[PDB]
Amino acid sequence: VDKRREINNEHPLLMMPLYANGEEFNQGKYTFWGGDTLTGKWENIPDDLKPYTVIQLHPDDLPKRDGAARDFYEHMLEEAAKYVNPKTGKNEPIPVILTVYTAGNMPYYTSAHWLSTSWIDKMYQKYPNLHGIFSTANYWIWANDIENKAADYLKVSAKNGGYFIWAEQNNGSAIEKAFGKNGKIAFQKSVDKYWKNLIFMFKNTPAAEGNDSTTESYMKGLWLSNHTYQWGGLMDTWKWYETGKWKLFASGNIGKSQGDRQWLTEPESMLGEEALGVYLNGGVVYNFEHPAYTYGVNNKESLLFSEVIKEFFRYVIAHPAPSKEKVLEDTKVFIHGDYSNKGNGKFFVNVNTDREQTPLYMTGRYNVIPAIPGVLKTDIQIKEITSPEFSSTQARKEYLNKLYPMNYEGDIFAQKLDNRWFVYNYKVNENVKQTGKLKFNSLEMNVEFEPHTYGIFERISNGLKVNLNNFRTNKDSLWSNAQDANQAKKLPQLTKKGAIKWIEEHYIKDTQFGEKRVTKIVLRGIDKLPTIHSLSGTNNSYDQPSLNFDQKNHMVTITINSNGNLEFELHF
Ligand SMILES: CC(=O)N[C@@H]1[C@@H](O[C@@H]2O[C@@H](C)[C@@H](O)[C@@H](O)[C@@H]2O)[C@H](O[C@@H]2O[C@H](CO)[C@H](O)[C@H](O[C@H]3O[C@H](CO)[C@H](O)[C@H](O)[C@H]3NC(C)=O)[C@H]2O[C@@H]2O[C@@H](C)[C@@H](O)[C@@H](O)[C@@H]2O)[C@@H](CO)O[C@H]1O
Repeated sequence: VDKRREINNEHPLLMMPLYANGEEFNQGKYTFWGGDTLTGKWENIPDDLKPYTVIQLHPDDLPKRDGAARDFYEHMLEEAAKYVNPKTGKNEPIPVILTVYTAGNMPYYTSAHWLSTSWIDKMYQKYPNLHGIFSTANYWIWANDIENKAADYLKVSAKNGGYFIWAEQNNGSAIEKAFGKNGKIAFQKSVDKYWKNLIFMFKNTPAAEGNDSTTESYMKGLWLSNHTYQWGGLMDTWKWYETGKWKLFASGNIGKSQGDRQWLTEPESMLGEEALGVYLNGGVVYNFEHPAYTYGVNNKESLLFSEVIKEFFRYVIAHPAPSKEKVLEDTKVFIHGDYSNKGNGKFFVNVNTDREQTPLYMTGRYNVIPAIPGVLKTDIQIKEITSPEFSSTQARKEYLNKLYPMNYEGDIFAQKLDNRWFVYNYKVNENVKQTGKLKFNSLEMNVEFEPHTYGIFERISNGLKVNLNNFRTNKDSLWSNAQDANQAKKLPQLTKKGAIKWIEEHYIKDTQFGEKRVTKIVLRGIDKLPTIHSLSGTNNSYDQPSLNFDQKNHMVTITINSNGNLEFELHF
């Protein structure tokens, strides 16, 4: 019964995936795609982050036959268990999560098919450093006994004080079915008993189907109604492939034709905009794909990891996400029903998202409206999804607008928590600047942001603390030689091996950094020229900010030219 680790707002969790190389396994070698090693990867994790990071082993393309995944996993669990801090000579077992269920555990899709619950129990009993087990990405192959197996995984985890972590997306009603929509109620009953050992996450890979907002809505509602211990999200740069995009801002769709160029192209900073929707809504668990771009290769951090993910995750440790109690206080509307019966992701389009195919929000006015599926009992206005208020886009806004007041101006995403305004430009692949006006009591702040830019503005006793991130390297080189979508589509494949090699040779080193680009901050109601203090950020990525003080108009324009992360205080 005693939990093997804490997972909550004060103890968030960053999953650190390591994918087995099946080809090398057949040759009797135990290696991961991308050249990370279990020991090397752990060692390279910053020490301040080690208490909040867990290695997630994934069986990837291990042989699809009995014994392959057990063999590889036992080998790795041994390595984790016997690790010695280099250093202090102490045996310090590396915490691990095993991926045990994926692709419906179909024998034609995954070696994970041949990991029995009996075997998992044995592993939990042998390895105290095994902290949880992971199911991921079954929406597209919703196997006959998936709910029965999920109940078994939750129970075996609870039996051992571990966590069952499930990353899933509401495609084909997956989240609704999980809890009993179609009559498979084993997991519903398991959760009644064992929800304290459950973590539920979204998995935003299938971006063409547009279920980001409804899945995240459920994740948050399930948490608030005690149907999961904590929640979070797996954010996946493959969304760029799923939606058929190519060169940044280029016109034309290439569909699903250049996978390995496409998962490299999502702007680095956009992952932080996605991760804000988790943080701002009380979520505390984070995971990413494709691992080579989002984390790195060869036991080294990629620039996406170092400049965006690591900074962001350090931020949510230093400033714990809002507690359940606080999210629950702030919630004005809680939806009960199946989004699959109301157009799915379309439910929120032109309410708080700008389109079907996006992982971002266009306003923070309602934050994320929480919901649970209609199969669950209840158990703040709790509203049936079939209410007249939800019948249309306009009904939704009118009803919501009475309970959630407008608290900023401008066509841009912004949400406030205590003394802090969180802002981002919500454009995905369109080069449009956005502006907003935010207030901290009597201090008025305007911002102008280009796409793929987020900021956190905190009112402090003597001024304003600013953290900015617009890190976005230039990916055009991947799309060289293609003057349009037709030509792009016909490029020679980068391939998986080729994309790992591109990261090694052109991203880890010889990086094509993006151009510096302008952010404006305008303060109004100001007496004196403010001064800048504690200025730091990504090495070689910013000019000294320029200020223009208009004394008569009690305003100052701050102009920033940068491409990276940045922080400073303004005193006034
Ligand atoms: C019909 C079909 O082939 N299935 C698609 C899924 O993935 C494939 O099938 C499973 C069984 C695996 O064999 C996987 O390797 C296949 O690609 C899709 O799931 C993810 O989809 C993206 C595309 O959006 C990728 O295929 C991704 O896998 C690739 O990247 C990961 C790292 O991010 C690994 O490097 C994989 O080896 C690589 N695959 C290939 C062929 O290069 C898929 O993610 C993987 O598989 C899923 C099921 C899950 O286990 C993840 O944790 C894992 O990373 C799905 C997308 O909606 O579409 C299916 O049609």
